[PDB]
Amino acid sequence: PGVSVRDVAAQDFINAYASFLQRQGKLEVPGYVDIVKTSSGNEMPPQDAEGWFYKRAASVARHIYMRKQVGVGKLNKLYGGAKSRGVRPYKHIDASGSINRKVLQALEKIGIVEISPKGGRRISENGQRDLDRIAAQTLEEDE
Amino acid sequence: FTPVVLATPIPEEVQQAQTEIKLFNKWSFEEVEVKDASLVDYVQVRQPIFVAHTAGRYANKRFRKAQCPIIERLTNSLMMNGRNNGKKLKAVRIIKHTLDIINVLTDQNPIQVVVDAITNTGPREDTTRVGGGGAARRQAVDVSPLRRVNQAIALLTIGAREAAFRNIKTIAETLAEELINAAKGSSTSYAIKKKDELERVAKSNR
Amino acid sequence: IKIRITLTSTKVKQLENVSSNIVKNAEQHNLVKKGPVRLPTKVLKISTRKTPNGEGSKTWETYEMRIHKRYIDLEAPVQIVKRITQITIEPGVDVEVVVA
Amino acid sequence: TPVTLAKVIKVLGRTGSRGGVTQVRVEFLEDTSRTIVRNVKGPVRENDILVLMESEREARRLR
Amino acid sequence: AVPSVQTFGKKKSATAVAHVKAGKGLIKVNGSPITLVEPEILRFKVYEPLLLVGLDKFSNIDIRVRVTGGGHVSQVYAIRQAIAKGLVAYHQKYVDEQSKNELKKAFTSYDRTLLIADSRRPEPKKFGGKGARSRFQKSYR
Amino acid sequence: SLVVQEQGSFQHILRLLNTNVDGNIKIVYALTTIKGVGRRYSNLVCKKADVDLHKRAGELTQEELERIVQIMQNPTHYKIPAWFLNRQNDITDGKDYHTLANNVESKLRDDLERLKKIRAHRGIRHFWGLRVRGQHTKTTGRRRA
Amino acid sequence: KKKWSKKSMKDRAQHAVILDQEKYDRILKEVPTYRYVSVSVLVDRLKIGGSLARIALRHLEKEGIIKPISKHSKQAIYTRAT
RNA sequence: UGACGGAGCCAGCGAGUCUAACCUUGGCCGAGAGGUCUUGGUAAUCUUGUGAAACUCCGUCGUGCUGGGGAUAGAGCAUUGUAAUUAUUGCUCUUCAACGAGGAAUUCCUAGUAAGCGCAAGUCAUCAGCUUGCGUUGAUUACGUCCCUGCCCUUUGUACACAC
RNA sequence: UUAAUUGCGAUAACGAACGAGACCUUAACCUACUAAAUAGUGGUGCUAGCAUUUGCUGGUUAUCCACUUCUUAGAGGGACUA
Repeated sequence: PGVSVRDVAAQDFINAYASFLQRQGKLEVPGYVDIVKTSSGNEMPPQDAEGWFYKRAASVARHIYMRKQVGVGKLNKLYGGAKSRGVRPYKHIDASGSINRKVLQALEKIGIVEISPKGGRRISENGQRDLDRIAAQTLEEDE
Repeated sequence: FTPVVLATPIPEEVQQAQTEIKLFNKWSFEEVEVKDASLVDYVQVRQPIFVAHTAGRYANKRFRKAQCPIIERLTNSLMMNGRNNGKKLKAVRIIKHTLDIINVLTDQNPIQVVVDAITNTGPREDTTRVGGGGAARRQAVDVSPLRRVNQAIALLTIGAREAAFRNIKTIAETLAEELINAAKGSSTSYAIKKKDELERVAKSNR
Repeated sequence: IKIRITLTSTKVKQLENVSSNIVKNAEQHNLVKKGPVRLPTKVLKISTRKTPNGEGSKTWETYEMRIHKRYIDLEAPVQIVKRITQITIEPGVDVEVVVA
Repeated sequence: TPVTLAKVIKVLGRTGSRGGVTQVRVEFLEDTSRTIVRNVKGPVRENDILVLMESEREARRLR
Repeated sequence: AVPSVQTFGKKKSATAVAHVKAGKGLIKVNGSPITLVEPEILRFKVYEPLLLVGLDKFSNIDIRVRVTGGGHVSQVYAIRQAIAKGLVAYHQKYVDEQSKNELKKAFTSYDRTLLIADSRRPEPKKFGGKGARSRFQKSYR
Repeated sequence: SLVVQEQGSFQHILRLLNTNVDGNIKIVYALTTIKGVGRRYSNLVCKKADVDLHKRAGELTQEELERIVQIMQNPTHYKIPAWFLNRQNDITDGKDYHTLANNVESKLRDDLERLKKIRAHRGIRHFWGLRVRGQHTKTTGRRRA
Repeated sequence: KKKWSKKSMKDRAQHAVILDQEKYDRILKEVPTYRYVSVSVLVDRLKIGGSLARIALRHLEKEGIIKPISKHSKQAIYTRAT
């Protein structure tokens, strides 16, 4: 029939890939998660305690795949939001870089993402090769 | 005619609707007529659109804002009360859910209920301010059909915003329950009570 | 040599004529070159109050300066390039040449 | 009381303290040639259909 | 040598450029299929052309769209105008003008913005007020 | 989707260190009723105690809270990096601590009194009740005395 | 000194949030004859907690008695199959 | 129609380098902040294909002075500043404080305006609730009137003349 | 009749000047002496999926080849109540 990445939905991909990462249990997270703010503007940590990092890794993996070169500061901007400075009007605030940095070196550690020229990250060959099993559930069910 | 398949995957439900005739997915945008000829050509029919988000040019002409689709006009007055100015992206979402909620009750055509609601709460006569000799009275005057639709949409949307405020009810379900009673006629819906109250006061202040 | 002469004047009419006669003078030497590249105009906006003191309605006048930058790519020997650029020099226009 | 339906045939002009109403000449839908002049609160125009909560009234002005 | 046509649609500040050729009946936006934006409100907006004249004009034509500028709803508007012009320009060059003038007549009747880029550009803001016409506040005592 | 049998063991009120802690509400937002532990601190103490976040204050066993209170009493024992606590490097001792339901007011009185006894600018301001963080007193704060 | 208040009364709502057998089997036998079932419908008719309404709704669709039509957030539209 | 947690990500004005460390790009482990190095364009290929706030599948509490609460205190962590104690500014932690469609009164507004939202520039030693520009999402009448306070013209009365 | 002491026009006035207008700035179709690979490129080179049948994205650096309709704004342009 023909196989391609983007020809599937985006909303079900991010969750399904994260469950793939969680089930495999190979992301190699040191464990200091569920402590830090995850964003200086976000005053509460993620609710999904057992997750929130398999999805974030899933989120960046799709993000780096669709882009060509990305950086730690760039992904902080992408995942950042608005900080409620109470009475002061809202302003855009970047996220903490450690969560984004250590989610990419984890992708490096397991083979999803390889370093790229001119600085930044890139979708790797191993990272793309495991998307076939990811899209298999989507294609089998609807057809 | 011979049907052929396509390598490119495009969903069948959209294709099936497009194949034979123009129509909504399951909603019957056709035969949504109103028995009252007074508001005819002042509620939108015979121009079925696929969604309540069309950026129709309504400021170029005196009345082109009145040839606007009646669902879009309903969507616009729901887009009010401060923090909801703009955000039409959700104002159509509520009407999508309200039409869903309207369908699950009152098994007849869901769209007809809205147009019957609008045609049922348009005040037929209200009273206007007259100065007199300082202060004498108020004078009752007839209401144009365009003014009717303006008030009929407003009262339905005012009632919903004031009903879902500070209560469990969502703006979608309560905007339905105002349209259910307005279309059927209950004298308890926010739009209907105000409609006859304005009519009643106009009768006294003829 | 892959020279790139640049032009950073403000008067468009002065820029357009001096660039037109830079191409025709370079073409009359039967040399290779590229046509002009029109970069976006760079308006410089100075928004200031009109009043000298702090009395009156808050009225503001916004002065603008238009900057027009144009570059043309040429490959011509320097012993003719020097005698090409310095001639037909125009007041107000800024015609300058770079090396590499 | 059974209300009546009516169609405008002529518009006279704006009246009222702030011009918020308009005089219109109106023809009855049944038993035509029965003219009537009514005041309309909203924007009205030619060949528009008017509802009257009562019929046998004629307000020539409004001040 | 491949029959192609490049066209544009515009919005308030969005712009979509369509590359329309004689292909395999595929429609794509920004490297992704047009059918999977799925916000369930504007799916029909980009579907409006093929929904009202069918796929008889979409059998062997591949369309790829690159939209940029504006916001989500604006980009979608540009996307519709890009694909609308591409089908118009495609039947202008290759297919009979009869096919083009009839699809323009249906597209115009359904929605003028399917052919005309909306001439409602924003109004610049002026001093003494928060917006173009709104003022700050008039205080008297 | 998960459903449970509700017994009489449900506690409409909880007794944590002489303070009434509400039941029938989330444990994380129930602990905010304690002076000194709020949305984040309750989030951490519940993570350390490994209590299911989805559960209420109703079906919580006594042991589940006894570790929660132990974390609240001695946070530095569980290897806390000393930036969550509300009292780091106390002036009286220099050691990392964390205030309690009744200790937060006691130390707030103690830290306010030392400014008062040394007659600092801050201390005379707290003794005066005026703003101490540089806020202008010309406009704000008229109906407060 | 005046504080410019109204201070209206309250109804003293009693939305129970931990459900026992009496409520569990009441909703189970009463989810029929309900043309429109939602989160707010459950709490305004069976007086259950707000989170119970959405959790129970997930339970009624997991086994399956009430057939959802619109799965949108902030507004859940479930009907009963007949 | 709302807060929070994810996640999807989309504009436009514009600025940035000599007796230069300003424009935080990536390889500073560092982790809000900024010291390491600067590989960096006569500033579309560097910040920024502005890659941002708003908005928008899915889930967390459900109408309470509640997850609408740093408004007000205390404790600590950082950089610009021969120097901040009357928070310079940013960051992490505790409690609810008034506030529950705000009285008389009052302001602005006729289109992609209003309104929601946020960003660049001026100020600037980092970081401004203001201004100037803007751009994102985008509402009810527009056949209006002079009674609603003031303009324009004419006629008329005046015992007014810087003149009701 | 005026978002106009704007004009048509009785006319002891005629002929004028200033103001209004006109003028200057933006959006956007000229596809031919307005574009560098400073922007989709039409064919370089291959890598990560399925069909051996016809896709979905990354790119060394002066061979280029019938190259310009989108933020770029000159010359008969265009909208004057056609």
